Amino acid sequence: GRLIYTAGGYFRQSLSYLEAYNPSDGTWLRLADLQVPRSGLAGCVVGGLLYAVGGRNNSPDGNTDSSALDCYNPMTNQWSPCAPMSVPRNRIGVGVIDGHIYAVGGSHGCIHHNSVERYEPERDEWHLVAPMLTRRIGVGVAVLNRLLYAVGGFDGTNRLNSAECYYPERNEWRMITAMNTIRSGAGVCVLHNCIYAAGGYDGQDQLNSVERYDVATATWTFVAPMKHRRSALGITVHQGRIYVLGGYDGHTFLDSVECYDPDTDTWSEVTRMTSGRSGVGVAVT
Amino acid sequence: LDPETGEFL
Repeated sequence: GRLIYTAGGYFRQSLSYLEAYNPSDGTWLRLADLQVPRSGLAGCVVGGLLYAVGGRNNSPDGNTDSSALDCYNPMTNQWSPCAPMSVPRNRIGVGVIDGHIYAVGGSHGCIHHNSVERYEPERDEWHLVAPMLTRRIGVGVAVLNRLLYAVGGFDGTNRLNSAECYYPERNEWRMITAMNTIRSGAGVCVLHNCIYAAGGYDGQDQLNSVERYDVATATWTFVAPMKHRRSALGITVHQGRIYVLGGYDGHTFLDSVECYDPDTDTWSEVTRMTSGRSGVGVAVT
Repeated sequence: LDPETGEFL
């Protein structure tokens, strides 16, 4: 009976929302707001505690990119701030390996980071690891076989279809089979030993195509596409199904939440977010 | 107007 948490996002301005959805009863919870509003953040969980990493506060008054790590305990319904990252990271990618949070890529103004840094909850310290081969913002991240994959994004010049693996024990990056489609701002997650990359922006249009990396074969195969095209969308997995959340379809801000069943290979509309938004963080606990 | 996020910078 774990919930799908969603933090922040954008609609006219950067948002402070923290909300949880329960697929068993189809209900939404209104939880404690973020201390500082933000969009283009990422979510993750370590030891039952939700973390919200980076992003930016694009308000009416102006724009400030975030280096902040804040931590939310479900049991106490309270946000607590943690040690900040070495640099700010808007459109950040995040993954978890052995209770350590990896901050991947993202931007600060005109700087498009290829750096990566690693958070240790028990010490509350950030340390730089080996940087990625390509600079990436709008980057999907997915932990699989204890390796961290950085998929797609924007390099400062072009939208990317390239992906690359990180090796924590060796501390080094390696390119892998590039994607069928170009995808910046895609939702990237891990279901049944495969990486799925859903949605995103190819350089011209928004996307509903979903493609699946098999590790053994090293090839990306298309699966059934989404009903609603989207970019800068939220994504997670909950009990053997992929959930995509909100986003921007070129015209409007989505509150649609679609759900992928891998057995039937069919997407379906399950619920609506309480208000349409893009650039949310998402995690499950 | 960012085409990917829809944010107005």
